[PDB]
Parts: sequence; C-alpha cells; structure tokens
Amino acid sequence: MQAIKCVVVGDGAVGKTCLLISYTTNAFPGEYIPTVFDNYSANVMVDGKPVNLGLWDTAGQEDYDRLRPLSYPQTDVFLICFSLVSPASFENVRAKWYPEVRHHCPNTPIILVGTKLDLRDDKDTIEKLKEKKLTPITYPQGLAMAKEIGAVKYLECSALTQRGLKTVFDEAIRAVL
Amino acid sequence: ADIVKVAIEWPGAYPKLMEIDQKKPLSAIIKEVCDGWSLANHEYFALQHADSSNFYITEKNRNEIKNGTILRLTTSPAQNAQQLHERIQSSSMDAKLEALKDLASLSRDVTFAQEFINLDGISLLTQMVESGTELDMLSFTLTAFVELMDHGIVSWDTFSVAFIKKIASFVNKSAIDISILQRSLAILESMVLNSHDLYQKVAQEITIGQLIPHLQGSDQEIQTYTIAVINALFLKAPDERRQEMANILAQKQLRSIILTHVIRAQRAINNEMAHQLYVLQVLTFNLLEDRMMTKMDPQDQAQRDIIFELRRIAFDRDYKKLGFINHVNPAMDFTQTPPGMLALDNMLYFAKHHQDAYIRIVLENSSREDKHECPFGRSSIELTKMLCEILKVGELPSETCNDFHPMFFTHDRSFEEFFCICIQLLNKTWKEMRATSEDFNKVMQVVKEQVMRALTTKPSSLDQFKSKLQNLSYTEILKIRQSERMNQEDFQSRPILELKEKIQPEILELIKQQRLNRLVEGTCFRKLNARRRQDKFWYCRLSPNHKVLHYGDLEESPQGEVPHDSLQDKLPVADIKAVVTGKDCPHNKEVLELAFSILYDSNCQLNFIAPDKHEYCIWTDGLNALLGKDMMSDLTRNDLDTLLSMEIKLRLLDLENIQIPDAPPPIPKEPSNYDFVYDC
Repeated sequence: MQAIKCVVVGDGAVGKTCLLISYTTNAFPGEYIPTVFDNYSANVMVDGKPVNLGLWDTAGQEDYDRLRPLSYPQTDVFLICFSLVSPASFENVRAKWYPEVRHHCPNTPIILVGTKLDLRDDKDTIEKLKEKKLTPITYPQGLAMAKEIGAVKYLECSALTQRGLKTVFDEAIRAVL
Repeated sequence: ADIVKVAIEWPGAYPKLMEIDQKKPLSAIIKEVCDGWSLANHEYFALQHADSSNFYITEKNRNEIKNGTILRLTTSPAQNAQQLHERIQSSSMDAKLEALKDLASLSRDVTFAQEFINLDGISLLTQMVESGTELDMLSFTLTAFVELMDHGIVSWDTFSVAFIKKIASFVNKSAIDISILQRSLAILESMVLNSHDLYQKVAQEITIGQLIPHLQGSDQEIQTYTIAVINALFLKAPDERRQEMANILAQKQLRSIILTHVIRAQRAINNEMAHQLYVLQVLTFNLLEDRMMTKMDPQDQAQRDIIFELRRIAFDRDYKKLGFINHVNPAMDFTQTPPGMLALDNMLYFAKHHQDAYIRIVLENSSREDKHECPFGRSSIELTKMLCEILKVGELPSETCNDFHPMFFTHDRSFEEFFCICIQLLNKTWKEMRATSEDFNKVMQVVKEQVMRALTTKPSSLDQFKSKLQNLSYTEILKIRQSERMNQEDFQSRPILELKEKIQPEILELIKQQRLNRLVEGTCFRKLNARRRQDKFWYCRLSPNHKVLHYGDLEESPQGEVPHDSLQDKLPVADIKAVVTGKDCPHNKEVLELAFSILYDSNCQLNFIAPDKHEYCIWTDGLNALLGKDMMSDLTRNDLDTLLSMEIKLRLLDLENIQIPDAPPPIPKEPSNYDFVYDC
C-alpha cells in the first residue's frame, strides 16, 4: 500500500482537482463532489507496488513560489500539469515547472501531461483556439516537447470521462520502475 | 390525323408539297395535283415512286408511303399497260427495245401487271418468242413474262404448246445467250410447278443430257435454275417413274458431275443452290421410302431364299446365330415397317459389296453361346429403322431448309455404304459396351447419339464420316455436353440466377461465421522496424464476446508457435473506428500491400502486416465483420461462389432433365372456394 510523497505541480488552467476528485471517489464517468483543501490521494493494489499515493497539493496558484518551493526538495516524482486548449500550457512546460525542476532537483522522475486532451479539439475549442490563433496543440508538438525538457512519460487524463486516469496514474506510480 | 408529307413531281413543273390524308381517296389527291398543274383529265393519271423501281401506288401500297418521300405523278397503270402493249410490238427495233426494257422494269408491280395481263400482252410476248426472227429484245421479253406471271392473275395453262416448244428449244439447243437461257429455265421451272400437263409437255421436250450440261457453265445462276428445273421435274414426276428417272440420272453420272462442278467448284455455294441441293438430297432419300414401308411376304419362297443366301454367305437354331428374333421364320422379323424391305436391301448390299465386314461381324457372334453375342439380324432391322428415323426418310421438301450431306455425293450407293459403316460401328460400340441382348434398345440409342453427333460436323465424304465415328465415344462427348449445358445455363438463365441472390447474403454470412472463428483465433503479424531481436512475428486472438481483443508476440522460429502473452493484449473491440489498408498506415513495396492499420480512438491506432494474402483477406474481412461491412476480397467471393455452386447443385438435384423455363410461367387465378376437402 506503500504511499508516496506526491507533489503535483501543474498550472492553474489545468484543474487536476476535479481530476483526482472524480477518479478516486470511484463513482461514474462524470459526477463526484469536488473539494477545497486538496492534498489529494489515491492508489491501487498496484502492481506489487501495492501502493498508495499522497498527492501533495499546495495551492496550484503562483503565490507559492516558496510554498511550492517548500514542496519540492525531496518529492519522489512530480505530477507536472499542462493542457491542450491553450498552447501557453504547451509552452510553460519547458518554461515554468521545468525550470522549477531544474530549480529544486536534477535527479527524480519528472514528466508532463496536456490536460484538455479531451478538450483540445472541440469545434468550439478548435474555434477559440483559432480565435487566439494558436494551436489545439498537436500531441506531436508533445512528442518533441517531451523529448525536450523531461516528461518521463507524457500523458493526459480527464475526470469528466474519469479517464486517462489510471493511464496517468500508471507510471505516476511505476516511476519506481 | 393520318397524315404523310410528300412531294409530287412532273417533268417541266415544280414539285407540289402535299400533306396527304390517308383517309382521302387517291383520286381526289391526283385531281388536286392535276388542278395545281393545270392538267385536265385527272383520271388518266396515277401516282408512282420517283425513287427505285417506281411501283405504282394503289389504296393498299399508299400505307407504305413514308414521310418526305419524292413521288411522281404519271400515267395510270392502265395507260402504262396500253402504251407498252403498243410500243413492245412496234416495227422500230429501238422503240421495241426500249419498250421491252421499261416493261421488264415495271412488270414487277402487281397493279401494272394486272392491266397488262388483262390485255393479253402475255400473248404478245408469247408470239414474239414463238415467231421472232434473229432473236436483247428476247431477254426483256422473257423477264417481263416471268414478272407478269409471278402475280397469279391468270393460270399458266393459258400458254400454247408452241411457246412451250420454243422455250424448250432455247433450253435444248447448244448454249445460247446467257440471259435467254436463264429466263427460259425460269419459265420452264414455273410451268412445271404450276401445271401437271405442262410438266408432261416439258418432260418430252427436254432430255437429261440437256439439263446436265447447263451445270457445266461458270455462271452459278445457270446452275441454280438448271437444278431447279431438275427438282421441278422430280417433284412433278409420278411415283412409279421417279425411280426410273433417278436411274437415268445416275447413269449420266449426275452425282459426280455436281460433285466436280458445284460442291468442289471455284464459286462458293449460295443460299439458293444450297436449297436446290437440299431438295435433290431429300428426294433422293425419299426414293427409299417405298421399300421402307413394304412388308415381306413370308410365304414368298424367293424372299425367303434371299434370307437363305444371306445366311449361306455368312455361315459357309438355323437362324439364331445370324441374329433374328424369329429363329425358324426370320421373314416375320421383316413384316414390321419401318424398315421392312430396306433392312434386307441394306444387309444384302453389306454382304455383296462389303462381304469381308459382313462375314467378320457375323462370325464374331455366330458361335457365342454366352449372352454377349450381338444378334446381327435384329440389329440390322432396328438400325435401318433408326437411320430412316434420323434422316427422316419419306419427308417432303420445303422452302425453309438449305442443308445437305455432301458425303452422299461421293458414292453412287452411299446410302447402303453408310449402312455398312454404321453396322460396323454398331458392333464396335456393342463390344465396347459389354452389352447383352436385353440392353439392345439402349445400345441403339447410343448408336443414335453417335450418328446424330457426326452429321453435324458435315463430313465431305464417307471416309471422313468414318473418322468422325472413330472420334466419337460413349457417352463421353455427351457427358461433356451435359456438363457444359449447365455451366452456361447457371448464370445466363434468370430462373437459375434468381435464387443466386436470395440466399447469397446468407451464404456470405455462412462464410462470415467462419471468419468470426478466424477472428477469435487470431494469427501472426509483423512489426515494422522490428530488428535486433525485436519480435518480428507476433500472433493474435480475440474473445468470444466480440468486444475485447487479446494478442501477443512471436520470434523467427524453426519449429513453430510460442503463445507467449504480451502486454499489448486487451483492446476492447467495440471501439474500432475503421480498418484502413495500404498507404494509410501512418508510417520493399510488397509489405505495403500487406500493410493495414486498425484505426480507433483518435490517435490510438495500430499497424499490421499480415503473414500472407490469405490472412490479408481474413483479417480485413473479419474487421469488416466487427463493424458489419460486406467482405471486400475476391477470395471471399470465390468462397461465396464455391458455396453457391453446391447450393444450386442441391436444387438442380430436383429439376433434372426438365426444361428450365427462362420465361416465367404465369400465375393462374385463385380458387374462389377455400373449402379444403383434405385437411391441413
């Protein structure tokens, strides 16, 4: 059940809160009760890594560039979040949490994810990804990006679907591997 | 309502454009035209064609008038007949020549020829031929004559004996002007056809040695009309004198003459000469019908002596070793007609002219006391009967047939020669059959199926006929014909093709259950860039539920399969968007034909390289199944056809030897009474 120091970095437009809150309440594709104080957590008897994760959520907001820096020095891995309906995510990636990785540790598993994967490509997300005239980023832009600064996997997950979820949680666990 | 647009012309005037109403009489039309042309006496005029041979128009022929035709008003048919009767007898030779030409031109019309025969112009032409001196004029004369008489308004018996002797002199003298001979032969043929007394008068005025040399001419029309006169004298001849006429013709080598100068001549045989050889053939075969229907008198000692001599030539029971059903009185076996006396004529010919074959076939079955002997007598009886049947001995000639057997023209007795040939082939087939006396009739059918399949090849002579018989087998060529008459009628017959489509989809689904099994099993594949111990081969499998996949990996192996599970195992199946092929895989040209990618949730896909075109059919078709699509490969269609072959096979096991109605029979009216007397 071995728990882990899981500090989930990730930018404010991402929303991993609902994400965790819809997986692990273990209810449906969709409806889960979201939460406020959000060090989250989850698990499985996962892989003989029969383990629990303690998701260390600081504020996802920027007033923590110490308090979040007070969440780094020894976190096993880091959940490092971006999204797809807004390329600023596909950029902050080598740009913000990645330095912040460079910044606290050059040793641990460090990875990436574009949220809004399920949202990248609506005619309306297509639509106001063209109105802003940037890209419903190609995951290919990913496979470069993640060849680039250090996403040891690279993933996506959505709690509306409650999906990509374990997928995400996959090596978010087996980083041990 | 019934209108035809026509232009009417006149020498020296402009054409009048008339919308002729077909209900108005012709006289009113001609009157309108003459009034438009200021011509008095409209009743002196009629209407004719300005085009080709310009038949005069009557209330009957005016219906054949098409729109836009050019027509010429002219003298009435009566006026034309009058001016022609005047001018064809003119003392001016040029006027008489032009008159005879125009008359031979216009005599093909029945409406003018009516007026011309009604004035005894037939007698004018008759006198012109009978007493004309230094006789072009005669050619048009006789052409007009035949065109006039071809319309049946007066009888041919009106011709005087002087004209008959004159045309018989023209056909009977040394070769004269070609056209005169053609017209004289035509007149002779027609007068023989229409009158018996005229045939009597003609037969005494012409000889065989006169009708024969006209076949020596290089003009094929001379030949056609000559053999036409021949067949006319033959059809009109008495039955008793017909055989004598045939003997007189054969004595002058008529058969070999036609062989050397017609069927082997330089000029190809036309339709009419084929008809004439056909009628000569059917009559020469008819010459045997009299002996076909005459029964033997078993009390006639000479007729029994013929049987005794035919036995003596062979043997040197009392008749059981010769093959007659009646062992003590074989004459009874001849009282049935057909064939009766023809059988005896044929077998006596086979003994006198083909003694070797006769003694062979009789001594090969005269000492056989097993049930395998071939009775020669009964076989010859039934064989003359069946050859009279297949040839249709005793049939009258008709106008619709042009066929002949050229073989008969190579031998004077080719009938009895062919008899000997077919009895030889009969005993040959009998020995090949291992047949018995009980299987007699069957054997005959085979021999029939033999002979009827040889004459269709049109053998030029009797030896080619024998070679064809040597080629025929039992019932091997008939078995090939039976197997071929089904492959064509399977698809080219709507009554057979109709069930080819009702079950056809269910036949494909019958295949598709096998394809679903082939989907559940799962086969090997090929990974791209799978070098350096990466698993090139990799097998597959799928759950029974058709909603989750299960596949693994393999290696290059000398022995075979190693079903080791991979992490790439469960891909639920209801998610498969579509399966693409060829270039649409996102990543040696032959593997690209074997390359095909499963396409599902937008960017999650998998590429494949099937182990063969077999599995390339299997996988893509089972994936069309997992999404319900029709099968795309032509090997699946080959399985479809291999199935529907047996599936219509089971059905033809119900409709054998029954004519397949390609035009569907109609549904009759319903039974108004629904009171079933027998219950359900």
